Parts: sequence; structure tokens; C-alpha cells
Amino acid sequence: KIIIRQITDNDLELLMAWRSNPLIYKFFYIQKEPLKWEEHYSWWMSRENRVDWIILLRENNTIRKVGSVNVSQLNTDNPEIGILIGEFFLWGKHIGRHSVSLVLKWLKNIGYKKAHARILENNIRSIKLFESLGFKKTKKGRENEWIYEVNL
Amino acid sequence: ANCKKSKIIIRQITDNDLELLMAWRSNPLIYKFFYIQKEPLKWEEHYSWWMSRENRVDWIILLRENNTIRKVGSVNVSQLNTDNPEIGILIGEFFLWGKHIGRHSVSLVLKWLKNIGYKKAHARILENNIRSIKLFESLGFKKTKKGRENEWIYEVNL
Repeated sequence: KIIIRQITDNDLELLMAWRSNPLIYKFFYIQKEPLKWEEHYSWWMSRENRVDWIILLRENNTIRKVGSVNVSQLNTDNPEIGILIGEFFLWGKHIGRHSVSLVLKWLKNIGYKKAHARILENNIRSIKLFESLGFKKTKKGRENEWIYEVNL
Repeated sequence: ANCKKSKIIIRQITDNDLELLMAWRSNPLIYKFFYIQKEPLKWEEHYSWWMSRENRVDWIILLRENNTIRKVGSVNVSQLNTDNPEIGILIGEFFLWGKHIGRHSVSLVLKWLKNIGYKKAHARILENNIRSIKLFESLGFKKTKKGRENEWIYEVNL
């Protein structure tokens, strides 16, 4: 079973360690190095019009932090959805999909009509994930980046 | 145990730290330095390690900066049932490397070992791990003996 809960201060280091793994930041726009704390903290301080959750996976009477899911641009009619699962061997097990659908349901219920994701051309798993939820490539983003959109 | 330099503190690990610890060890930039690891860890392997622990202590390394503390690595001693326990160290944040955090953390562990009556300690280090070699030699460790392939034991008298 999957549950998502809001991020706290305490999760900052775990979030950074996921984002500092090259196996993962190969999929983030222009990131070439692991994160520095001041950049990570500065991101944390400058958060506006967004919600960030930690993904919790329950199995065998254990509950663990497995990734993060977020929406930003909530001051628009088309908020942006981000999804990161930190455990590399959980990929392909629909944890990302289920987590995004939790945020999509929330978005729909609070009145948003659309939502989108920015994805790099090489990020095939993310593409499959969003397309399994009905998103479609509608627009080019920055270089080698594409915007996928859904109707809620 | 704590170590002003900003300040380094070490505190015992907890169930809650497990995912962060796995996240550091699953980074290829780190596991480059680990005997034969070629892949990120799986939770089942990581958690089976955790439920298997004996004759060891693991700490999280805390860095206090602007008077606010954060988790930056892990330091550990194992083989405590012998007269020559093994010390392991890992700094998870990458742009902290080369700032003596690992050195100070290890020396905190050496002081704790000494005070309860150990007289020796060692580290197992891969040949390619130049920062770790410098760390332990800065504390007086001496290359002593081959470990497994491309791996060396470095020992110190406490």
C-alpha cells in the first residue's frame, strides 16, 4: 500500500541524496553533478505555489520512504507534476504511477482542469508513466524537453 | 560524541535513517569505492543487513552549521568481538569531501574505542579510494596487509 504525506525539514537530506544520484539526475534538465546543500536548501526556502510529498511504501509490517511526488505552478490553471522514486529496483512496479494518480485526484477535486509534466526525451520510464495516465505530448519545453498534458 | 571545527556530532543510527543510508550507498559515485558493488542496493538486502547486525555500532554523522544540524554521512565499527575492530566511513554529501569531516568522525570513534579498552583498530580500503587512504593515514593508520583483491588493510594503535 502507498500513502503520500507532506515533506518536512527532516526529509531534506534524503531528498538531496536521491537527487544527487547520477542514475537519476541523468533525467533532470542540465543537472550534471550531485547537489550542494546551499542549492538544495535555497530550493527549499524558495518554494511557492507548490506541494511536495514523500511516498511511503508499506510492506511486511514495515513502512518506508521510497520517493517524492509534487505539484507546482498551483497559481496557474495548469499545475506541473513531478515524480521521483529513489529506489532504483522499484522502477517498473507502478509506484510512480499510483503516486501521481493520487495527486491528480487531489488536483481534480480542488478544481483544476488540466495538469502537465516536463520530461526529457531520454526519460522513457517517465514518458510511459504519464502516458499510462492519459497524458499526451503537446508542446516542446526547453532543449530535449517536452510538455505532456492531461485533462482532469 | 562531538567535534567542533561548525561542529561534527555522531549519534547512533535508527530505523528511520535506513532509507537515507541506503540512498548514499546506492550512489555509483560512492559505491565505486566498495568491494565488488556494481549496482544500487535493494531494500531487502539492505534491511536484511540491518536485522543481521552483530558486534558492530553504526552512527549517523551530523554537521552543525549556522547552528543548525543536518545528516551528512555514516561512521561505523564492526568486529567488536575481536581485539582489532574494523572502522567504516561514508560521507554522503559530495561537496563536503576533502573538508576533514570524515577524519574528525573517525577520530571520535577511535576515542570511544580507546576509552573502553581497545588497543588497535583497522580499516579495509580499495586501492582506488584515494580520499579514504588520505583520511586514515592522516590519523596514523599504516598499510599493513592485503585484504581481498585490490583491497588493503590499514591498522592503527590506539
